[PDB]
Amino acid sequence: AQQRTMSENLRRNLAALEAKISEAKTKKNMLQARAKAAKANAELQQTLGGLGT
Amino acid sequence: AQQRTMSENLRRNLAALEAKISEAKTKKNMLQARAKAAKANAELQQTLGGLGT
Repeated sequence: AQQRTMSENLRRNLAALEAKISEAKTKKNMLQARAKAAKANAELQQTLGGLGT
Repeated sequence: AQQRTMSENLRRNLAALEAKISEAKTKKNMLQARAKAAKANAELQQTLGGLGT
């Protein structure tokens, strides 16, 4: 019975791990694009502002 | 939806950048001619004035 219990616990932990995996999969595709959009906005602001030369 | 939003933002920033590009294009052609007209006026004044020799 306790063997079955440990098996159930490990199954649930596996499910949680896979859920976090899916989270990271969903975050990766768009965070990089947003990072690049931020750099483009920074370039635009640098070209617009008169800060420095 | 947020992906679309970022796309719209980047499009508008592109438009702004191109507008500033057109501004510089319009300024360049005539600022140099005015710079040379100023030098010619300076030469005329130097030949006219009795400052120095």
